Amino acid sequence: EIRAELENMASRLADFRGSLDLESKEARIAELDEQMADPEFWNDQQKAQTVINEANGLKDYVNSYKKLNESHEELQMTHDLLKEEPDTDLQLELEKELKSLTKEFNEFELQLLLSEPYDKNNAILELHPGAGGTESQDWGSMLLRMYTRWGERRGFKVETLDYLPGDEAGIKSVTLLIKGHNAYGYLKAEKGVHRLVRISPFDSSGRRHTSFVSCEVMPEFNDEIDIDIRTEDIKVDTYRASGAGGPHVNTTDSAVRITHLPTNVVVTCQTERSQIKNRERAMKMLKAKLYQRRIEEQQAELDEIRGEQKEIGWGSQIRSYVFHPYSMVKDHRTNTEMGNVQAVMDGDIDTFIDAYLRSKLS
RNA sequence: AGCCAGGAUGUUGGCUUAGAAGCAGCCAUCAUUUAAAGAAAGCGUAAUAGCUCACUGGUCGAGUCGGCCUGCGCGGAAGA
RNA sequence: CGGCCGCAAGGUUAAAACUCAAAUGAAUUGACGGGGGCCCGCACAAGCGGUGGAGCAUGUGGUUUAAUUCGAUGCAACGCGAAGAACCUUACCUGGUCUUGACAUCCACGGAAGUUUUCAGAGAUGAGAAUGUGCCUUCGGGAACCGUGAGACAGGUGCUGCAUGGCUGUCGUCAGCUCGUGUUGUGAAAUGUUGGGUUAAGUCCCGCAACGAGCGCAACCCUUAUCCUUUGUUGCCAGCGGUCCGGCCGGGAACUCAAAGGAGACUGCCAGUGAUAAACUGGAGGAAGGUGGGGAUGACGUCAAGUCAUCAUGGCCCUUACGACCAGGGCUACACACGUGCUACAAUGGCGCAUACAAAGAGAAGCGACCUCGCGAGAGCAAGCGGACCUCAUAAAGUGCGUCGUAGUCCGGAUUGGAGUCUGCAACUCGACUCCAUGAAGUCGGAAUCGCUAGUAAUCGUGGAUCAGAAUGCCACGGUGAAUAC
RNA sequence: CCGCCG
RNA sequence: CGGUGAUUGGCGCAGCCUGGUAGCGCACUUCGUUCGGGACGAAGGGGUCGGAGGUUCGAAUCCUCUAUCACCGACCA
Repeated sequence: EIRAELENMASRLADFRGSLDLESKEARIAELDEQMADPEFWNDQQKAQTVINEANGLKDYVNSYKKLNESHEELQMTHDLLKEEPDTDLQLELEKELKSLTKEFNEFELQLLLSEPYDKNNAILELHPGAGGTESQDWGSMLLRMYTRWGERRGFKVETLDYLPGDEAGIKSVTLLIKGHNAYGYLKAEKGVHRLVRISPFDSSGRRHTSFVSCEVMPEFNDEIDIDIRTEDIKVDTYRASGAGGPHVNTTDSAVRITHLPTNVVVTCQTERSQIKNRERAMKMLKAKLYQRRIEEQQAELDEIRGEQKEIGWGSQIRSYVFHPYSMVKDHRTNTEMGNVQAVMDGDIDTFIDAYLRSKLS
């Protein structure tokens, strides 16, 4: 009730003892605080202004881990005294002490694991059954079940934007929307195909069926926050339009060209018998491509997201779910494994996500 | 108004920091000597450092310096 | 593509790269056909009663959970393993504990073992405190266990039934499946096994490049239906005597019955049909007539079907833990879906009173008369019985009378409150039964679907296994008892 | 009469 | 720009015009059929009518603007 939280914090701190590699960090701090005593490195500011920032950025972790370790040990000795001298007055305060320590610890994890930009977003996850018939469809439905059982246990909202069933069994496609606070910061660990080795119940011979379901998971934006541009120079021009068959070429100028300093957007409106409505409709066709290029840059960023690490041969294959011969779930980037596959398929991929972020943080 | 001095205390404190010291900040934002001095108003320093300012004494030899109401002017004020 | 020809459609002549390791022909065996012939099976038809609607019981899927252990999961999983989960079982979860260990063998050491009582603890455990200290004798010394230490090991309901054995389902109790020798074909193969009849049957007869054989079919086995011989109890009472009229007692061995041993039924006989055949139809007789009824009996194989969780087992893997011990919980959760059942919706019925007729089985920490007490479940005292003797044990539908008079009603009996009984350390999660009270849905069930050919379906009760307690399931038993098959 | 697929 | 006519289930359309009274087909859900899938049956759910404000006891419906959508005209010099 108290000592189990200490015994689990002692395992959760070695996660960051390995995932930070603290001896390298204190060696870096030691080789900075020996050389920054001489004033020649802080003479010209253009190196020391980044050197003090890097020194503080490593100093943050090499104080925070030792602070969490000392606040672990001073409660460990206190609980050993409570299991040694039975102070029920100290056992009243130790529960609030453990509550405050867990409130600090999971907050610290949320600091250092999630420095990436699109971690606050809602992870639009998407499953494709890879290749084949009704076993790779069933594996897509099993992965759907595991991800919804993780999202609702996490308290997130699974919206299921798109869906497509399988013909006999399984699914053929699904596109979810996982409304959550740190949704993409957790579901970064799901990019890549999943491998399922089992015996197909849709078989008859009992062949071991190995199956591959691809999972592409993006962060969503739904931003749609763009109104005007006017803080730059909207270089406009009024000129006689390119036309015949009227009094425009004889008398007056109606056409409106608009030129922008952002990305050189130039728009012409020339065919409405009055210059003023050409300005108004040229403003409409200003926004009618400013929003379009906004979608182009959103799509161009997200295409880099969906093409970050899609070149490694077998390293794109993570998460082997062995069912039939020996029943183990293994991750092929972090090298961790859980032998109870049913608790994994019921949605306890939390360890496989924390090991992923703890590996990619180092 | 000038000119000459002084313009100092426990004192660098609890933090953002290898250190934030009267002036990148948020609190404490005061007790001493006096004729007076803000754990300081400004420049300046990575910060300290320097430099002035408030304020206070000496020469000086009398009117000064701001705010309101008004009269008349000034700039704003470039075309074939 | 180029040439020639053509009004055109196009014809004729005619490549290459690339690509694959085959494409193709004829024949053989199977399988398949919305090809053909013949034949069959509750297959359809002819009927009867259901399931799907309702409420509950049980199992499964999902969902939930700390865990809802594991397995089967078209037919051929889903009242299945489980012939019975409160603890145990239990394999699962949470917490507390142990490590050569709960269970084995070996080594060394100390003590007989054993019995009683207290403290702490949820208990496992640890601390104790007394009694005891048997038979050997090399009587330092052993058989017996206890306790400790060390390690070979032990342990695993951990994995793989797609490494296996054994056991099982299945097509299917369907009538097939093969072989030896011979002959035929270059060969795969074929023939036998096909054909005419016939049969429940590759059953039999006849023919025939086949001749034979084997596993199957049939019979041999159990049971049931009739009779006879023996024996006559704790079973029976036909004839006599008494009877308190109860086979109750003398008696009897008749009969029912009990069991052992035989007989009987084989198309045997008759007639007709049919190849002078097998057989088929009909009749006599007989208790039974055409394998009399029912069972057991499961061919070569099929499904890499099921089970490594009954056991055994090759190989992996854990080994101060995936092993071991305990307490509590869970296996019984509940937006929902399915399977299999029980109870109903009533008048061919409900209730009240009276009254008749069974079979089969179980029983010694067991079945438990009588009598008393209790409305009752039951309780007390307590016979008899290791059982043709005693007990379970009242069969109920049935019949006679009365009443209800078609209403959600004297139908239904779920759900819930209160009071209890018993089992077991213990009935909260979660037992069964009783009493009082309550009185839900339900008024005959959509598409769809199941079983059954005669003592069958339908309905009615009884008993057993498992089991301290805990069947609406399973396995057996008798009562009444059909409709229909053109 | 209608009877597609694996 | 105005003129003119529409926004009803997840989709395509009704209903509006006449003030009370939202349905059709597909699709979805469950059950059935099937070795399974489709097809086919049998049950069942489905929207508070673009938004806002008035008329009235009452508005999806009658007006009023605001948004969106499509058609028509935007002329002569």
